[PDB]
Amino acid sequence: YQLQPLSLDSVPWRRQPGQQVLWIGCSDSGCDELESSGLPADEIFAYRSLGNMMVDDLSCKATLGYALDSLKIRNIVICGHYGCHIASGEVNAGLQKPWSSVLDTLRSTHRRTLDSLTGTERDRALVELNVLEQVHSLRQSAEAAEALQKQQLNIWGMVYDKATKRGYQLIE
Amino acid sequence: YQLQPLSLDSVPWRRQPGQQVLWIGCSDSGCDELESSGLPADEIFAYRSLGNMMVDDLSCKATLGYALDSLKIRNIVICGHYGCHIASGEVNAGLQKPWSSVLDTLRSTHRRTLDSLTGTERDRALVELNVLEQVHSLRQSAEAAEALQKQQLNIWGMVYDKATKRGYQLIE
Ligand SMILES: [Zn+2]
Ligand SMILES: [Zn+2]
Repeated sequence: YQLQPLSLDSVPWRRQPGQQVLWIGCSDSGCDELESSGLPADEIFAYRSLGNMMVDDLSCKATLGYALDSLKIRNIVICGHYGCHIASGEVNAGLQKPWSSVLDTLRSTHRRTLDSLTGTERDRALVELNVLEQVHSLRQSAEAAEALQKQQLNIWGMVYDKATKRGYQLIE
Repeated sequence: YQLQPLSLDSVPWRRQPGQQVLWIGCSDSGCDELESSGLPADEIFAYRSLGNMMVDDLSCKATLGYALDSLKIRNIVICGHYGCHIASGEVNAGLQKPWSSVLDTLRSTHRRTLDSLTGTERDRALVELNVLEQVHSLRQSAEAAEALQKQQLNIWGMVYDKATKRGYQLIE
């Protein structure tokens, strides 16, 4: 995959004004990330969760369903953020399954990549890898797969950098 | 309950700086509400969900658990917002259980209060009643109940008014 800086006036999830976007962000990020969204507040329907993840739970299924069925949303953005405390390091005792399982799988699946980086760069790669895995897994849901096959849904990944105050799209 | 305007310089969930607060807000609200929180961004750990509800699922349990166990959070705020589409009299077909069941139960449990009220007033009451019920329910979570018994947790309710850019605490 590659990282492309967003231009706020041409974002892939706002090819036209006045539509709502489901924005999946992290609980230890904050409102600064939406300043990099290219979206006005009235176009943001935000689900803010542990590690900007969607897992196999009632909350994630009902939120996606409301967005697709009630709001007729055609764009989802999964926004990770550098410096995340959840998508970081090797372990966190207070983080339950399946959130902890998803991170453990990224750490094992990408052990070669992660081992070639040190500390801070390693956490940054985990944030990017989590965004890519969340986007891929959300496309593989029965409800998203049907919508994608009709060309009525796009799912996008980006990472917000609080140091540059910029978002970066994951192209891959 | 009664409604009390917030004083930004003396909020119940910030009797001291530099602690994190778990902020439970609604997906169809937005970042404007945190301008009325009395909290700087660095002190906000935000779960943003359908109807600012916590339902009995893995996401509620894990989010609360992480906040109590990993972040050692001593304050929770449930923030409703006037104009909410979810906590309203409009019953949308695409809202799943148990969110739809919580609202059904509010409408029946508070039928006396609600039945004397026209649309706009009824919807503002339903926003306030949802916040109160969410605060009451969350104190009966086993993890919250243990912390309250040690005087190591407070759960607070408020409602944000986008029109006036003001918050109101629910005083029980
Ligand atoms: Zn995070
Ligand atoms: Zn709402």
